[PDB]
Amino acid sequence: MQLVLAAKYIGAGISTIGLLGAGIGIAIVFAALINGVSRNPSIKDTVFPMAILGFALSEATGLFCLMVSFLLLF
Amino acid sequence: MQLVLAAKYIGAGISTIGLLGAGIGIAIVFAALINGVSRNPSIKDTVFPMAILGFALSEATGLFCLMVSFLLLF
Amino acid sequence: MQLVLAAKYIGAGISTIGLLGAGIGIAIVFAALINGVSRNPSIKDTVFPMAILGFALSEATGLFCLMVSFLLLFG
Amino acid sequence: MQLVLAAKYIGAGISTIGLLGAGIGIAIVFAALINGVSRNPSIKDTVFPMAILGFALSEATGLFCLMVSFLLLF
Amino acid sequence: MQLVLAAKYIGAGISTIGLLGAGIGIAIVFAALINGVSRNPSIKDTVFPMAILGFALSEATGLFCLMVSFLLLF
Amino acid sequence: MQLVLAAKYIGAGISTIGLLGAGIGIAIVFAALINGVSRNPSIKDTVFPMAILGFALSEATGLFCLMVSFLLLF
Amino acid sequence: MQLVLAAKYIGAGISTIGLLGAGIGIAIVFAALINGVSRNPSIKDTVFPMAILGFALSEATGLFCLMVSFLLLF
Amino acid sequence: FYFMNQLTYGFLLMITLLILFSQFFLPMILRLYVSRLFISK
Amino acid sequence: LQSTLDNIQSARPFDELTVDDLTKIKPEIDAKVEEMVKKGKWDVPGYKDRFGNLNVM
Amino acid sequence: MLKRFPTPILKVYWPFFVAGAAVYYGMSKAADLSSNT
Amino acid sequence: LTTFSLYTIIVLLVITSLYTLTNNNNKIIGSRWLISQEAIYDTIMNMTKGQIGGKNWGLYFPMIFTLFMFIFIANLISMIPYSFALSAHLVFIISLSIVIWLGNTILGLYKHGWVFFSLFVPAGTPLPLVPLLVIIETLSYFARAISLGLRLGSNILAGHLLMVILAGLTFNFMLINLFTLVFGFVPLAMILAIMMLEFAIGIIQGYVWAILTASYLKDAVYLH
Amino acid sequence: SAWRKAGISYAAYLNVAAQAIRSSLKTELQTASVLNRSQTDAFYTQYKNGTAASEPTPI
Amino acid sequence: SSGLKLQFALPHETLYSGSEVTQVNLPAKSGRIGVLANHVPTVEQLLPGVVEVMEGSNSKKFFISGGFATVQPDSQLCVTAIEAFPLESFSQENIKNLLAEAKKNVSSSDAREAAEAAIQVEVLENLQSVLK
Repeated sequence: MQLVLAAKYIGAGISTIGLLGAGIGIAIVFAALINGVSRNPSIKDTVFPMAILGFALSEATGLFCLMVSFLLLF
Repeated sequence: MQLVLAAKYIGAGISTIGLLGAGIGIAIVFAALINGVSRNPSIKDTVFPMAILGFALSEATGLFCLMVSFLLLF
Repeated sequence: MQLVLAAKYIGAGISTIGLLGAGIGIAIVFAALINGVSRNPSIKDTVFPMAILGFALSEATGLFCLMVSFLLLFG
Repeated sequence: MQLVLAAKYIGAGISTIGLLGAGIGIAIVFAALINGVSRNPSIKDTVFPMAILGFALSEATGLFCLMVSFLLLF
Repeated sequence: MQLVLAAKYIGAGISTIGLLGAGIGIAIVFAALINGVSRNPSIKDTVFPMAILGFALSEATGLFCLMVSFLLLF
Repeated sequence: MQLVLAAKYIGAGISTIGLLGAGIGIAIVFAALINGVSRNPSIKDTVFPMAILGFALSEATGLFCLMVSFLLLF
Repeated sequence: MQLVLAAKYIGAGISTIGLLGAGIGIAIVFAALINGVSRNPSIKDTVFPMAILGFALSEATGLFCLMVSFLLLF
Repeated sequence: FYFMNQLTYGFLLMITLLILFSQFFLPMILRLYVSRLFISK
Repeated sequence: LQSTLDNIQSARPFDELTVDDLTKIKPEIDAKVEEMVKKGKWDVPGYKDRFGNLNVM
Repeated sequence: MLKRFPTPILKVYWPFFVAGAAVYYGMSKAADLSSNT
Repeated sequence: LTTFSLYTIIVLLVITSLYTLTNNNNKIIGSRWLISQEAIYDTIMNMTKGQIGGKNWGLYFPMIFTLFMFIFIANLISMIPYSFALSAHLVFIISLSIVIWLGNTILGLYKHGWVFFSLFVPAGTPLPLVPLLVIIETLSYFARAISLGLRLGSNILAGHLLMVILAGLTFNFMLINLFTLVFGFVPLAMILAIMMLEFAIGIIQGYVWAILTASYLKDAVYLH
Repeated sequence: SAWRKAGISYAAYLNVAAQAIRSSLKTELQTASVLNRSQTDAFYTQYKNGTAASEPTPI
Repeated sequence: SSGLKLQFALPHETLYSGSEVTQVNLPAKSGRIGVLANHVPTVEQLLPGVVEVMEGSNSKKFFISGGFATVQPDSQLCVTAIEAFPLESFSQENIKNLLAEAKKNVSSSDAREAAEAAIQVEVLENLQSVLK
């Protein structure tokens, strides 16, 4: 109950490493959203929904990483 | 046997690193979709379906990573 | 129990990496907002809350990673 | 035998990261696809098959990585 | 407790990878600031404070990892 | 003996991560190809051979990485 | 102090990696500076102090990482 | 395990919820839509 | 038509008309609703022309 | 107030219902097999 | 009746009260809650039109609507301090994803039969690349089979676990410490932030589920 | 430079860019054509029923 | 087609119309494009800069006053310019310098005129650079 718990925590860390991609992903989605509404103010009502869609999908990927970490924590 | 389960957990943790690529991939897909809707709003109806297809492919890569981790665990 | 606490510290230290993504994300949002407001000044009132929300979500992911590190440390 | 299977699991976990770049690759090909299509609707019929082939085998590279991980496991 | 302090130092060493995000963050923030002021000098008076605030938030995200590593040093 | 095989498997795992570059590279090649053929439809016939050659060379680098991983394993 | 000093050396080596992000910060700041000054020579006089401050602030993070590595060595 | 308490029960639940929704609640929205259309036309 | 205007003057439930009352008055709308329900064509042609969507999408 | 309107529940939604029945049958079959208890 | 049974019966009671009990006498005014339900109906119907429309969107709108309301009521009872995430197994979402994928595949094999195998070859990809394409698309569909469950279920469980761990680790918030100033109240600020994040994430991922199942239905009915 | 927001439009930008050379022209190149181009006698006289015809301001 | 044809026109007297020409510099907002021959159709806003036109005779410099660098798949380079720089007879230091320094004081007079005076001084400085 010593090495197994140790590698459990280590693997939890190696799984939480993945939220970087989700963060940069929601970032680039919001970034292109900003650029799109910048080029055309009038397309905001159309580009908002799929942008928050992409944010949700990337956040769900980050929470997949978090779930992989959590089964290695509880 | 304890080291075997420890390395199982370590490999499961490492298997989740590849998911950040899937997240940033779906994100840049939706970012380019935002930019395309900005340039051509009228092409949104034609462009959204294979945008969903690209999201599906990148999330599929992330899910291969997730399933590899899952089978490494159980 | 020495190895358990040792790996707790290691796991927290490597779990702190998520602030890399948090910073890269908040700054990507800020950079896009800067470009948008410079290209057109009028849209600032409608694009500021967007960037604020994006920064909030990115720093929220960073806080999730930090809290994972904290629970690896003290739990 | 413990160490052999343990490092087999570790190598399988490290090997499946290949889906990170497979997803990033299909996403980048798709992003340029969206940009070009929105900038030129008439090029759809002659760009679609090439892009499909491109991201398909780009994901097949990640499939090769998955096969390497599988042979490391089995 | 020898291995405890050893892995504490290891975690402090790896906890500094979060500064990478702060670095590339100030990178992209100032890059976009320079591009924007190159677009038109008028927007400088309104775009500079948010660039400063964004650098402050990025350096705060880096200081989070710095403080955690310091906790793993003292 | 068993440690040699263990490090052999771990080296194969850390060699499989070489394919990420091949994936991202073939992505950028086909991305620029799609953008270019979308710009002017008359250039596709001229640009296809060079694009497929560069793709084949990137896949050759990826195959070199895979062959190193295999000669590690086998 | 065998393991403790060993882990100190490993942690310093791992901490040394913040300089990559610091260099990317300075580099893209100077790249945006070059692009802006080439786009409009007049804006160069205003942007140059901005670039000075930006690269100084970016190098501050690299200096922090260097100090963290240094305290792990002596 | 303790699976024969929420999965099949959950299936019966979403079946009956789908039936109730589609047969009751959507028709009210449809009725108000068509009534507004009729007295507007 | 004087009877019609006299009724419309003080018997016009603009904000308090019962949908059940509307259905009972005219069975034609009921017939249309069941016919289009059993047909499967849930569209009601000409419904976004005058009624907004406030769509967050 | 409340009335029953007969929308198609089986003519069009049969595949989902049959998939649910198959999933339930598979779960029942694997309860004594895929439990390891 | 277990915890899941009482949770589901309470959910059904409240969801039916939100419609049949909101109408005091079912007027034509369409009150604020009535207009909220109307807006939700209109939004789901235009998901259907936009993403599966063209011949038979209306036929498939009702399952989109019902799944949206079920997920909405599930996500609404997620942030209450006692609120248990539907017995906290979340395998129900996986079962929903699997059954929906199976139904979509059955519909494809019914309306297309062997032509469903031609969906793996959209436009080009000649014979030398056909097996690779069909393998890739089959694996993508297999991943889709698990995408929906390991998504909403994962996010709900992760939010609940974050809730529990946060509440556990700040048990000394003003118990015995002397440094319980606003610096020690910052954990309350992050808990509030994750409240807002969980709410927004639940709503936007219900929208994600709706749009994903709409896209899957379109791919099933329409071959491209 | 800023000939759209701070300035007016592309027309005045190009006109003044040409006029910079036109005024800074050598005497040998200074002929009747460039002199005619330099001279500007058009007065902005907006319509009455269209723009109230305030005054004939310079173009 | 063989080579490239350039259509250079000026309001006073048109210069070129369908004449065989090699690489021609076309300073745009970003930079000049040395179109050798054929070339993909393009549309670029020209900025005051040196338009250097090679033929078989010599390399003559033509400081342009603006226009558009528009091309067609039939390889038609119609540069709609206004004023050119015939050889170097147009060069004169003093008038350009005095006009620049005299428009500096009115560089902040009235909104549009203030903004355009800066651009006028910028093109005068470009003239200074072309003066050689």
